Amino acid sequence: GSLCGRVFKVGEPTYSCRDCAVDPTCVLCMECFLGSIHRDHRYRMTTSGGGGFCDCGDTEAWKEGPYCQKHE
Ligand SMILES: [Zn+2]
Ligand SMILES: [Zn+2]
Ligand SMILES: [Zn+2]
Repeated sequence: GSLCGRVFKVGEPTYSCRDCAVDPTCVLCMECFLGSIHRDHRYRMTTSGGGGFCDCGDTEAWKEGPYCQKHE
């Protein structure tokens, strides 16, 4: 219920839950991933080359658990 929305900087890890992502571009930042249900799911970590943004709290990006503990 609050906004992460943050942009990724070069080198930062991004996390896409394989079980819950609507498509492979759906990603959580490290803080949101580790505070979400998806930390216990199958996931893809991809290092950012810069750009994009965290999808925490976008119900269109996730089949379940769209919000991490901080942003719910
Ligand atoms: Zn985030
Ligand atoms: Zn979050
Ligand atoms: Zn998941």
